Formats: sequence, structure tokens, C-alpha cells
Amino acid sequence: EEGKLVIWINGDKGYNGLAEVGKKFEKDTGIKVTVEHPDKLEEKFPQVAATGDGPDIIFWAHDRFGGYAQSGLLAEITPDKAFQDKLYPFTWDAVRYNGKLIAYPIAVEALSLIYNKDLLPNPPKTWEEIPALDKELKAKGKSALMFNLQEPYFTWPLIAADGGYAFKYENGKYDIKDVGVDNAGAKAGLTFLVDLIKNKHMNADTDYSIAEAAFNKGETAMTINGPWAWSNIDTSKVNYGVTVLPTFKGQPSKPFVGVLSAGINAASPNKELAKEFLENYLLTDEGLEAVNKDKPLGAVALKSYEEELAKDPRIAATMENAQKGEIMPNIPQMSAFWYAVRTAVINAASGRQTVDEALAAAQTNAAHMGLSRSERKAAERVRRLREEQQRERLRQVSRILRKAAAERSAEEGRLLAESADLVTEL
Ligand SMILES: OC[C@H]1O[C@H](O[C@H]2[C@H](O)[C@@H](O)[C@@H](O)O[C@@H]2CO)[C@H](O)[C@@H](O)[C@@H]1O
Repeated sequence: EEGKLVIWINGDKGYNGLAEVGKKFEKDTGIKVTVEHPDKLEEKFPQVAATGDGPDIIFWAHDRFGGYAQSGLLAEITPDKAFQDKLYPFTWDAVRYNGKLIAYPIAVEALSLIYNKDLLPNPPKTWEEIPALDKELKAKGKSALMFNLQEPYFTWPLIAADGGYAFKYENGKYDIKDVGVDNAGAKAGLTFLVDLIKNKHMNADTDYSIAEAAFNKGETAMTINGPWAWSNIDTSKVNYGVTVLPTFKGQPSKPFVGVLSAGINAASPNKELAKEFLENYLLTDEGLEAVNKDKPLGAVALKSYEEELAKDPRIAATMENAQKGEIMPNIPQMSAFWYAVRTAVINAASGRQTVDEALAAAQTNAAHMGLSRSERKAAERVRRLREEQQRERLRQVSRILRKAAAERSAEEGRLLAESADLVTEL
């Protein structure tokens, strides 16, 4: 729809703060800005944009955008050299796919260890001391650590610690065959998590809501989350600190670093308006500040604003974890990778499969990626659309046939002519 910007951003982000930026944009242009946070938007967009529908701007971590770009769902972004200098070169790299920029980087996201200072004035430096720490806190009706076990994003830093990896980058290229979800290190990490559940230090059904409510109500001492969660803890009675993730087997947790990015829809008739909004309103000190005050973005891509946020120990902790982790690849295979790990973690945690069986299944799934789940139903969506045409065509032939020939139009008479065999049966 023309003369209008529709924006999709995840529900855990500051969509209200982003909406305020849109109203300032609307104040200056008269162009309404609608900000929405539909669930599973990173799955909807590749489907709805396949038929030229969806939002003008989509917000997500950069790791999904290579799939969109490969599918040709993204418009060209054209920041000049001057604008690119405003942002970190490595954040541009995160949104660079096959030498081509496919999205605007907004903020750098990395998981951190969040802890209750009143419950735990000095948080554990290692994963290893958490079991004994939980037993101690159970005696006081508390628990040590609760975090989202339904999303592999939260468990991957432990998995990758002793040698787990997704895609390696050598000779200026990813080896998409070389996936390391089933090795010694991945097994050691996932086994430890599973053992935590077997020894009743955690529960496999723990998701985002449960862990959040538990920590913010002072029921658990620690949690693992991103900057976006800080706002909800502020409103609670918990005195919390943000610190480096615990090490595993002497080695640091390696969280997948995500760069929140804003892509422009290829079907959007407002590509210039979207550029103006992103470059001159959002990606400014004032624009990012508005979003950040709602839900913390973390380490923003804009250098000028990040220089002020950098003094925040929470941000410093976020970057400390980011530096010990790897940037997420943006290649299309990332979607299939995450699906394999999610299934493996959930199946192993719930006890349905063992660690080795679950990770073997993940590795085999990694050997069998093609095409992406998103690619499959979007392609199906096209086929369902063309199917609609055949029925609609069938509807008009029978409709025209009910009309008197002397009252039929030129088109109706012409369309009826090239369906002689169908008309005769009708
Ligand atoms: O768990 C798989 C999932 O990991 C990442 O998603 C994160 C996202 O980056 C964060 O911003 C957070 O707020 O939401 C997700 C954690 O549940 C990948 O970006 C995503 O593509 C992937 O499916």
C-alpha cells in the first residue's frame, strides 16, 4: 500500500518506542507509520512476501536475511559512504550477503548471565558449580538458574563452548557441508544441560515466560537473556547484575552474536520512504534512544550513540559475551541449522532421545538441507494462488454461459470461445 509504512518487529523488542519514531516521521511527512509485532514474523515474511504482500520494513536478527535475499524478497538498500561511516564496519558485514548489503544493522545482541545480587552477590564463573549452587538455594526455597530451553539460541553458548559449531569460515568462504553439531564438544555441552535436568536443577518445559517470571519474582537466582529483557526486570523488585556467561570445562560460553537488522521489502512501493525513515529518523541518536528507552537494544550499531551506552556495565557485559562468541552467519542454511538444533535440544532435554541420538539426528538433518521450510510453503503459496485462478476461470465460464449471448461482453464472448470443450460439457 502506497503512502504508508508498515513495520514488523519482534514482540520482545521495543515496538512502542519504534512507533514513537514513526509518529515523528508521520509528523514531518504525513505518512502514517504502522508498527506491528506478529508472532513468528520471521516465518510469515518469507511466505507472504513471496506473493508480494507483507510489511514495508522487517526487523530481525541478521541471520535470517540471507535466506530472504537469496529468495529475492529484499529490496536494494543504498546507503552512501557517509552514512555507512556512522555504523560499525562489522555490523555492515553481518548484513552483507554475497558482497551485497541486504539490510540496515540496528543493534548488536548477545546473551549474558543475569543474576540476583541479593540472592547471589557473587555469581558463579563456571557452569560446573551451578548444580551445588542450586542444591544450596533449594534449601531456601529458591533455584540457581532458569532460562529458555525451547529456543536453541539460549543453549547454544553452552553447546559451542567445548567445540560445537555451525558453519566454519575458511578461504573466504563457508563450508556448508562442515557442520559441527555432533562432535565431542557439542555432546559434552548438551550432556551437561541434560544432567542438570536429570538432577532436578532445571525442567525441560522451561520457556521464555516461565524463566522470566521466576527471575523477576525472585524465585530463581540467575537467568540467561538479552538486553531486551532488562526493561521487565527494572519494573520488578529484583536488584540484578549483568555479567559474563559461566565457563564450561575451562572454556567460555560462545553465544551466537545477533545483529538486529531492518530490511526493506522488495514488493514495497515505498522504498525511498523506508530509506528516509531508517537513515534519517531511526538510525539517529534520538531515534535509537526512543527505541532503547522502551526495550534496550544492547550495543547499538550507531557509533555516536554506542559511545554513551558503552559506559553502562550491562552493555559492557553484553559486549564481553559478544566478543567471546561468533557472529551469526547470514547464509540461507542458517534456518535449517537452527531447526535441527532446536529439535535436538528439546528431544534430549525431555528424555525422549539421548544426547548422542539427538545430536546425530541434528547432524544428519544438517547433511540434508534443501530446500528451507520457508522456501517450501512459500512455493506452495504460489501454487495455491495459481490454483485459485483455475477455479475462478471455471467460475466465469459457467457464469457467462448462464448469460444470454446477446448480453455477453466482448471479453466474455472471447473467453468463452477458447474453452469450447469445457463449454460443451457445461
Ligand atoms: O533459537 C533459534 C533462533 O535464534 C535467534 O533468535 C533469537 C534472536 O536473535 C534474539 O533477538 C531473540 O530476541 O529472539 C531469538 C531467541 O529466541 C536467531 O536470530 C533466529 O533466527 C533463530 O531461529
